[PDB]
Amino acid sequence: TTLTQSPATLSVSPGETATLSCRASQNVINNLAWYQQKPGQAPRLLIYGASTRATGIPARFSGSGSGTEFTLTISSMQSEDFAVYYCQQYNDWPRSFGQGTRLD
Amino acid sequence: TTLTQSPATLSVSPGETATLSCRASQNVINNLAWYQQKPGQAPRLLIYGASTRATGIPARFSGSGSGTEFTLTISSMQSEDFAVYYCQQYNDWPRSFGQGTRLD
Amino acid sequence: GTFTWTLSDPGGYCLTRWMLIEAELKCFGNTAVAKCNEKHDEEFCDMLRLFDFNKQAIQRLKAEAQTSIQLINKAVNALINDQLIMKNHLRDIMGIPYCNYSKYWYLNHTTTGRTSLPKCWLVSNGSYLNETHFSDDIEQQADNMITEMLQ
Amino acid sequence: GTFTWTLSDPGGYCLTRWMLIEAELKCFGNTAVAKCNEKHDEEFCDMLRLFDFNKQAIQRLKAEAQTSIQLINKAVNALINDQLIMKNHLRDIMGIPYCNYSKYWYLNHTTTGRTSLPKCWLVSNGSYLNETHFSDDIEQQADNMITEMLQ
Amino acid sequence: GTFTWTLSDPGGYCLTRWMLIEAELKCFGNTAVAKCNEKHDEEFCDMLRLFDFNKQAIQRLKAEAQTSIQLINKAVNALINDQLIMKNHLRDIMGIPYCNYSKYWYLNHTTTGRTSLPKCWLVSNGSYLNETHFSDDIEQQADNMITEMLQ
Amino acid sequence: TSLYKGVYELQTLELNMETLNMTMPLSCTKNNSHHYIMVGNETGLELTLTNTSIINHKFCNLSDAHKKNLYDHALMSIISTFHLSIPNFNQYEAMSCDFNGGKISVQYNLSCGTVANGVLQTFMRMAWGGSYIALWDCIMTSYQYLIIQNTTWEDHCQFSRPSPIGYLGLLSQRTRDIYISRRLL
Amino acid sequence: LSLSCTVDGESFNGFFWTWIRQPPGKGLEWIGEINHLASTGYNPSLKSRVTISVDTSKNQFSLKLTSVTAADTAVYYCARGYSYGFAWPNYHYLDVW
Amino acid sequence: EIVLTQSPATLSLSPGERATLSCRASQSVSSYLAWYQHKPGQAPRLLIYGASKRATGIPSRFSGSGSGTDFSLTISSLEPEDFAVYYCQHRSDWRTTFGQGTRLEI
Amino acid sequence: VQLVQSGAEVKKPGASVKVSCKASGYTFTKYGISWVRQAPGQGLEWMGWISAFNGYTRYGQRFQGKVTMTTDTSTNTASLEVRTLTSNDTAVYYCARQYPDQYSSSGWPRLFAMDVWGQGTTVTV
Ligand SMILES: *[C@@H]1O[C@H](CO)[C@@H](O[C@@H]2O[C@H](CO)[C@@H](O[C@@H]3O[C@H](CO[C@H]4O[C@H](CO)[C@@H](O)[C@H](O)[C@@H]4O)[C@@H](O)[C@H](O[C@H]4O[C@H](CO)[C@@H](O)[C@H](O)[C@@H]4O[C@H]4O[C@H](CO)[C@@H](O)[C@H](O)[C@@H]4O)[C@@H]3O)[C@H](O)[C@H]2NC(C)=O)[C@H](O)[C@H]1NC(C)=O
Ligand SMILES: *[C@@H]1O[C@H](CO)[C@@H](O[C@@H]2O[C@H](CO)[C@@H](O[C@@H]3O[C@H](CO[C@H]4O[C@H](CO)[C@@H](O)[C@H](O)[C@@H]4O)[C@@H](O)[C@H](O[C@H]4O[C@H](CO)[C@@H](O)[C@H](O)[C@@H]4O[C@H]4O[C@H](CO)[C@@H](O)[C@H](O)[C@@H]4O)[C@@H]3O)[C@H](O)[C@H]2NC(C)=O)[C@H](O)[C@H]1NC(C)=O
Ligand SMILES: *[C@@H]1O[C@H](CO)[C@@H](O[C@@H]2O[C@H](CO)[C@@H](O[C@@H]3O[C@H](CO[C@H]4O[C@H](CO)[C@@H](O)[C@H](O)[C@@H]4O)[C@@H](O)[C@H](O[C@H]4O[C@H](CO)[C@@H](O)[C@H](O)[C@@H]4O[C@H]4O[C@H](CO)[C@@H](O)[C@H](O)[C@@H]4O)[C@@H]3O)[C@H](O)[C@H]2NC(C)=O)[C@H](O)[C@H]1NC(C)=O
Ligand SMILES: *[C@@H]1O[C@H](CO)[C@@H](O[C@@H]2O[C@H](CO)[C@@H](O[C@@H]3O[C@H](CO[C@H]4O[C@H](CO)[C@@H](O)[C@H](O)[C@@H]4O)[C@@H](O)[C@H](O[C@H]4O[C@H](CO)[C@@H](O)[C@H](O)[C@@H]4O[C@H]4O[C@H](CO)[C@@H](O)[C@H](O)[C@@H]4O)[C@@H]3O)[C@H](O)[C@H]2NC(C)=O)[C@H](O)[C@H]1NC(C)=O
Ligand SMILES: *[C@@H]1O[C@H](CO[C@@H]2O[C@@H](C)[C@@H](O)[C@@H](O)[C@@H]2O)[C@@H](O[C@@H]2O[C@H](CO)[C@@H](O[C@@H]3O[C@H](CO[C@H]4O[C@H](CO)[C@@H](O)[C@H](O)[C@@H]4O)[C@@H](O)[C@H](O[C@H]4O[C@H](CO)[C@@H](O)[C@H](O)[C@@H]4O)[C@@H]3O)[C@H](O)[C@H]2NC(C)=O)[C@H](O)[C@H]1NC(C)=O
Ligand SMILES: *[C@@H]1O[C@H](CO[C@@H]2O[C@@H](C)[C@@H](O)[C@@H](O)[C@@H]2O)[C@@H](O[C@@H]2O[C@H](CO)[C@@H](O[C@@H]3O[C@H](CO)[C@@H](O)[C@H](O)[C@@H]3O)[C@H](O)[C@H]2NC(C)=O)[C@H](O)[C@H]1NC(C)=O
Ligand SMILES: *[C@@H]1O[C@H](CO[C@@H]2O[C@@H](C)[C@@H](O)[C@@H](O)[C@@H]2O)[C@@H](O[C@@H]2O[C@H](CO)[C@@H](O[C@@H]3O[C@H](CO)[C@@H](O)[C@H](O)[C@@H]3O)[C@H](O)[C@H]2NC(C)=O)[C@H](O)[C@H]1NC(C)=O
Ligand SMILES: *[C@@H]1O[C@H](CO[C@@H]2O[C@@H](C)[C@@H](O)[C@@H](O)[C@@H]2O)[C@@H](O[C@@H]2O[C@H](CO)[C@@H](O[C@@H]3O[C@H](CO)[C@@H](O)[C@H](O)[C@@H]3O)[C@H](O)[C@H]2NC(C)=O)[C@H](O)[C@H]1NC(C)=O
Ligand SMILES: *[C@@H]1O[C@H](CO)[C@@H](O[C@@H]2O[C@H](CO)[C@@H](O[C@@H]3O[C@H](CO)[C@@H](O)[C@H](O)[C@@H]3O)[C@H](O)[C@H]2NC(C)=O)[C@H](O)[C@H]1NC(C)=O
Ligand SMILES: *[C@@H]1O[C@H](CO)[C@@H](O[C@@H]2O[C@H](CO)[C@@H](O[C@@H]3O[C@H](CO)[C@@H](O)[C@H](O)[C@@H]3O)[C@H](O)[C@H]2NC(C)=O)[C@H](O)[C@H]1NC(C)=O
Ligand SMILES: *[C@@H]1O[C@H](CO)[C@@H](O[C@@H]2O[C@H](CO)[C@@H](O)[C@H](O)[C@H]2NC(C)=O)[C@H](O)[C@H]1NC(C)=O
Ligand SMILES: *[C@@H]1O[C@H](CO)[C@@H](O[C@@H]2O[C@H](CO)[C@@H](O)[C@H](O)[C@H]2NC(C)=O)[C@H](O)[C@H]1NC(C)=O
Repeated sequence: TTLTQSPATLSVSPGETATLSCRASQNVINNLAWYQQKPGQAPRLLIYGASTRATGIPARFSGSGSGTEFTLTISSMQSEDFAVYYCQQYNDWPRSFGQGTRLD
Repeated sequence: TTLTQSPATLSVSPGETATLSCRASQNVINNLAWYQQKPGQAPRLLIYGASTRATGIPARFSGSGSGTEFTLTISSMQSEDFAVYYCQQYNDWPRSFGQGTRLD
Repeated sequence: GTFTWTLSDPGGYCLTRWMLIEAELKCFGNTAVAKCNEKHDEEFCDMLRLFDFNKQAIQRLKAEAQTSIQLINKAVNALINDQLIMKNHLRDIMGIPYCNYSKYWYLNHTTTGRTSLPKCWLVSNGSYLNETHFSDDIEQQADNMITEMLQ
Repeated sequence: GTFTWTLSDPGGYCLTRWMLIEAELKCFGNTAVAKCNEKHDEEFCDMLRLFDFNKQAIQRLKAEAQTSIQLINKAVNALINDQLIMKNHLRDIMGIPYCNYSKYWYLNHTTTGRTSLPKCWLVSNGSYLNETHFSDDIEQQADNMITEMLQ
Repeated sequence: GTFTWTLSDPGGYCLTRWMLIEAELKCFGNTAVAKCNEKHDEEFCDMLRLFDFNKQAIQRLKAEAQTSIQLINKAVNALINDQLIMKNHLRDIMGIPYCNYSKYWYLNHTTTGRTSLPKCWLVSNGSYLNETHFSDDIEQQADNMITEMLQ
Repeated sequence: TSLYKGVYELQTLELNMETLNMTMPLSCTKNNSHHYIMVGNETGLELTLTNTSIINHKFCNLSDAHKKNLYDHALMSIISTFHLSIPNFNQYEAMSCDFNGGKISVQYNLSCGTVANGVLQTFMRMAWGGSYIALWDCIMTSYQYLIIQNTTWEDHCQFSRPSPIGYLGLLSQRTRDIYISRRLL
Repeated sequence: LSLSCTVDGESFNGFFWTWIRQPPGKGLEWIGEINHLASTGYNPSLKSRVTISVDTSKNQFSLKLTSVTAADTAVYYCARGYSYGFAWPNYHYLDVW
Repeated sequence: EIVLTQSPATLSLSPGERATLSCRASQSVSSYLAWYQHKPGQAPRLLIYGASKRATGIPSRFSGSGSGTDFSLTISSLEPEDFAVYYCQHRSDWRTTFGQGTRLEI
Repeated sequence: VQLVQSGAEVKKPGASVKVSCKASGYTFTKYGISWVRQAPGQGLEWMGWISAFNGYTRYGQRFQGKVTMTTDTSTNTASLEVRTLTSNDTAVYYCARQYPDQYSSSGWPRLFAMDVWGQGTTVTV
């Protein structure tokens, strides 16, 4: 399965929320993962499952959706939140990553 | 049920194997007994069940078969193995013995 | 035969806000859900199996034309016990309070938070029996889980 | 499916003089009746359920034209286990002693008065088996019940 | 309707070399066998009852034209639980590993020789699952074996 | 040879369903097209999915076949169990039969929510284990005809081992999804 | 017009026994086809006045054509052919003549 | 229903040359066409079945190709015994259809 | 808990690259290792997953034969070997820890994602 991200870029000023979308080719029941990658850094797991936060992740990030359609919402987007966000499905093999969208 | 022993006489020298056959009128599932009687002595239980030896019985005597047809084999016939061998079914009442066989 | 469906997911089962009316999410622990796999005469267990099967069928299988009568007819006996609803039908016939599988009651431990396996509310005159007329039953329930608290 | 009928009433079951031939009333304690609600292969439990259903239907329902085959057709599966009589029929076919649900045997404690769950008597050659041909079963039942009462 | 067939024989059951492919005689103890008479959701117990019924039918009865479909049609529900294979069919439909009735796995004690009740080997994509993908189930079985050994 | 908890060893066994003959039919799959259900070490039924049909007439001589008791009773029972288990069967014209001389030959026309869907459901419930290759459910396949004929026993199936699960499964759901054709049955 | 054709050997079950007509100055055409059962296919042009019969006991198949017309004189061939329908590449070949 | 038409009709080709014979159906076929050779005053013999395979004893100079609508038979070299009529057939289901045929002459 | 990928190195095209990631702070045999390749300026790309329990490997569609994975439980190490290099093979390789997917008869599948990642190892040809 191949999944794509709709915005592909986001020039958003700090202070307000940010919304990211992820569309899957086939059905992926709550088996999604959202990662963030800082410039020149290894990616880290932000959201595992559809709407479950990883340990040590601030409550600003929140996942939602199911089936084919998934969304990620950041309430108070700050300076440290400027990274590249990746959408991955792990419902079946091989594991597929999204094209990624840049939040600048 | 009536069971017969076809050979009824095995004139075999010591050293080689001997085979005795028992045939029953009706179905007797693994419920047959082979007895050995020395000249003038009381019979003793050699084999109970289809292929199970009694306690203290040397492994020379081996039982096999089921249903209607059963066989008793002696591998290394020794000097004390010369006796009269009897076949008795106990699957149903009344208990019936065979005509016997004289193994010399 | 008997039912073979096993409840999904520590070890308890949680009913979402959609499975209840005028209520929020409600979780039941492992010690109560585990009784659903051996008891042949628990009404709540059968209904909870029905809800779990519906959720899984929605999640995994595709939806089209909504003609899923074949699916439910195929696996009706793997989820519930028909003799339970038959017993309820006979009890209704004999003029005795019965159960139409709508309302359930359970016991809460105020401090610990552990609960018992819900039992369904009986009905008479097309109205629910009131707590006094089965109060003894409730007492028994408490005693039972008190014994379960002993070990 | 599985039977869901619960025996009537401390906690034991008493068979009246009408349910027995050439015998008076006989009562069985709760420790033996409780087995009838969990086991699936006991002749006496199914027969007790049948007798209780007959008594309750007589008491709580009217009678007319003797056309009660409808009720027993509806409620046959909620009282008895069909595969049990199927097993009895199979054992009859294979030339093995079986049970036609007529005679039962149980163990009595002379002083305490506690009894085991009755096991139905075996028939071979269309005649009742003598006690000597199932004595080991009696000893096993006695051992199991002494183990139960020990704890 | 629950099954009623009881396995023949201290207290365990032995699979002969004919019932197994590429294997010799195998034997399971009383503890493992006793679980087959209480639980309604074991595939190995159902197949073991089928094999026992086949052996007893061959020994006790005669043979003629090998058209014995009537015998199995009469006694299909006294040996197995149809809802078990129904549940396996549902799991197969939903794209989930199911219980192909061919292969089984079990845990052997290195020195004592005690053996757990075999569980069927899951298959997916027409290929057997590999133990790196159900190691948690094996650990759970080992934990249950240790707990049983404690008592 | 990993050791679990330092004291337990993992061992496996495989069951020989082929010794279950003479009491139960055994079903197994040869390849994508051919499937078999065998009775005894003598007889069996071969089920094939084909684009080529063998019966052109829209007849089914069931009453006449019953009148002349020439067919094998076991195979007729198996085909009756298969036919009765078809869910929501209403196109009687889509099934053709031939029973002349004692043989049995059934042809199902598969040319959703149609007769082909239910026929495929019943088929892969019968030949459960190797029929998944030709896959709510809404089953659709490229094949046009399903042919059931009788055959002698042979070492046919090499894709899946014989197993009585499919027949024992369709035995339970026999008269469960049949439509009513008459007021009085 | 009555014609018969018996098989030399091999097996009679599982094949299609067709009849082919070659008029003088015209091409080959297929007029009928039967299998080891009673199933039969006919050419619509002359379907009205054509019958094909099969006898499995002696492994023979025969063709009968009524209302013979002087324009129907031709060369008649009885052919055995096989049809494959288990995989996608599907082939029907008139095996022997 | 379906009709097979052969584009070549009468081909006067010299010996030892390549002979292409293409025939096409009205719509997509279900069974791939079968090619036969018919000698003058003799029973026809099978040449190609499945549009790509060869019958037993067929010389390697005969090849087949095609998919969907067009099907072509190719002859590597011409011989005096290779001058005959060529047909392509389709069966579908219980309805065998031939072609008008094409002839080869020196 | 972290993973170390032994720095980075570069080599001429046509050679072989051997990238090692060492796990610590947890039981190695309970978790498998997944490998992710990120080309310079491009997004992440999955390569394969090897279970440390017994060595079972799931490979990518286009990486079979070209790329191999090995494990060593004695020293808690996972190794990735690439035999053929090309101008487009320059990238950054990440070693990630992933729990194997779990299945059971009485239960439902439990699938897992990549929990922790090591620092990337860059390879340029
Ligand atoms: C098992 O057995 C029990 C025992 O009886 C049984 O409980 C009974 O369930 C029924 C079904 O819900 C209950 O009937 C409901 O009663 C409420 C309350 O009615 C009071 O208030 C109204 C004024 O609103 C008075 O007229 C009335 O006399 C009562 O005083 C009703 O409000 C319900 O009707 C609404 O819901 C229906 C659901 O579809 C609608 O169809 C209906 O039109 C009403 O909706 C309207 O109002 C809504 C809110 O304003 C609005 O959103 C809608 O758009 C619409 O305008 C309903 O009649 C009955 O009270 C229960 N009995 C007891 C003693 O509690 C179980 O149902 C039974 N279970 C099963 C599975 O069999
Ligand atoms: C499960 O399997 C067991 C074992 O096979 C089976 O047990 C058998 O049950 C039957 C039940 O009918 C028993 O048959 C009874 O036997 C008694 C004893 O007979 C003696 O006395 C008579 C003289 O009366 C002698 O001729 C005989 O030789 C014996 O010495 C009979 O008396 C019974 O008949 C009477 O009762 C019937 C009830 O309907 C009457 O129809 C019949 O006419 C007889 O009536 C007489 O007595 C009445 C008072 O009871 C009186 O009013 C009448 O006027 C008349 O005088 C009956 O035949 C049989 O012995 C049992 N076998 C053994 C070995 O014990 C179970 O029945 C079976 N369970 C099932 C199938 O559910
Ligand atoms: C549960 O799910 C599993 C897997 O999903 C499934 O198990 C599979 O069953 C099939 C059917 O039994 C197995 O297929 C067999 O494979 C063996 C070995 O495969 C290779 O064998 C040789 C190398 O040894 C290669 O040349 C060959 O191409 C294969 O790659 C085959 O040997 C088997 O064929 C023999 O047995 C068949 C059945 O008896 C015969 O029909 C066939 O002609 C072969 O017999 C010939 O050889 C014999 C000796 O080998 C000889 O004795 C005979 O006389 C004859 O000459 C067969 O194809 C498959 O491996 C299993 N596993 C997998 C992963 O697919 C179960 O079936 C399923 N459970 C149920 C109930 O369905
Ligand atoms: C799943 O598995 C099944 C069975 O394993 C399989 O079906 C089989 O398909 C093959 C096609 O690949 C069939 O093979 C053909 O069978 C016909 C029928 O004749 C006999 O068929 C059976 C099997 O022998 C006999 O029991 C029966 O009584 C018939 O006698 C043959 O006529 C075919 O032979 C011709 O073609 C071959 C090449 O394809 C040549 O090698 C052969 O010599 C024949 O060609 C020549 O024949 C004449 C000489 O005799 C000559 O004059 C001609 O000019 C011509 O050139 C061929 O063997 C096989 O029968 C099918 N089996 C069954 C049971 O139906 C499925 O295909 C498979 N499914 C999948 C998806 O793979
Ligand atoms: C689940 O997956 C397990 C691992 O996954 C496999 O990994 C590799 C090995 C590939 O096979 C890959 O395709 C698999 O996904 C799997 O366990 C492994 O299974 C293989 C196959 O049987 C075993 O390989 C055999 O090894 C022995 C020698 O074992 C020693 O060496 C190996 C390294 O090769 C060590 O890992 C072991 O611990 C031992 O120290 C070989 O003798 C054998 O045959 C070879 O030799 C013969 C004769 O010379 C040649 O003809 C052959 O071609 C071979 O060269 C195998 O190669 C492997 O040992 C085993 N590992 C473990 C840890 O168990 C497991 O079987 C899978 N379960 C399934 C599929 O149900
Ligand atoms: C069981 O039998 C009847 C049935 O009860 C009635 O029907 C049910 C379906 C429900 O709707 C009940 O809520 C409903 O009451 C019982 O008789 C009923 O008693 C009540 C007493 O409160 C009657 O209500 C009164 O009606 C009068 C006249 O309309 C008013 O003036 C009063 O203010 C009050 O509302 C009710 O009418 C009556 N039912 C009928 C059909 O007349 C009965 O009591 C109950 N048995 C027991 C033991 O409780
Ligand atoms: C699910 O299964 C399919 C097919 O599985 C096949 O059939 C089963 C009954 C088992 O016997 C499997 O072992 C068998 O593969 C998988 O698709 C197939 O995957 C294999 C590799 O796993 C492919 O084989 C490759 O073939 C190419 C040449 O084309 C070689 O270069 C490779 O080295 C390799 O051998 C095979 O082509 C592919 N397709 C088919 C029709 O078999 C599928 O990957 C698997 N998983 C999923 C998620 O679908
Ligand atoms: C059985 O036969 C069908 C065709 O049967 C025909 O179509 C039906 C809809 C009915 O109208 C029948 O009466 C009629 O005779 C086969 O369908 C065929 O499938 C193949 C493979 O999918 C198609 O091949 C095409 O190949 C090209 C090139 O690769 C692709 O682009 C196409 O997408 C397609 O795959 C072929 O067109 C199709 N024929 C049709 C639709 O008429 C079916 O496969 C066959 N089954 C078997 C097992 O042989
Ligand atoms: C149908 O199933 C029966 C079993 O119910 C199979 O019969 C069995 O066949 C095997 C192999 O021929 C027999 O094994 C033999 O055992 C004797 C000892 O009794 C041994 O000396 C031989 O060397 C051989 O190993 C087995 O006895 C026999 N069982 C019975 C009860 O007859 C039969 O093979 C199956 N048929 C098919 C077609 O699969
Ligand atoms: C299997 O089922 C298919 C689908 O029903 C059958 O094909 C259908 O066959 C009938 C004839 O029996 C065709 O009807 C004819 O249609 C033509 C053109 O409209 C008309 O001129 C004729 O008078 C006749 O009514 C029908 O069109 C055809 N449908 C399709 C989709 O092909 C097929 O015959 C069945 N197979 C067997 C062996 O019976
Ligand atoms: C049993 O009672 C406890 C409270 O004693 C319930 O737990 C509360 O649940 C609500 C809703 O989720 C929360 O807002 C409260 O914070 C919880 N209280 C505590 C102390 O945790 C529990 O839900 C009850 N059991 C059931 C089955 O309803
Ligand atoms: C299908 O069954 C029929 C009916 O039994 C078989 O036809 C008979 O087969 C026997 C056994 O060879 C012969 O003795 C009879 O003469 C046959 N009767 C007729 C009318 O043909 C038929 O052979 C079976 N099909 C297959 C493929 O074996």
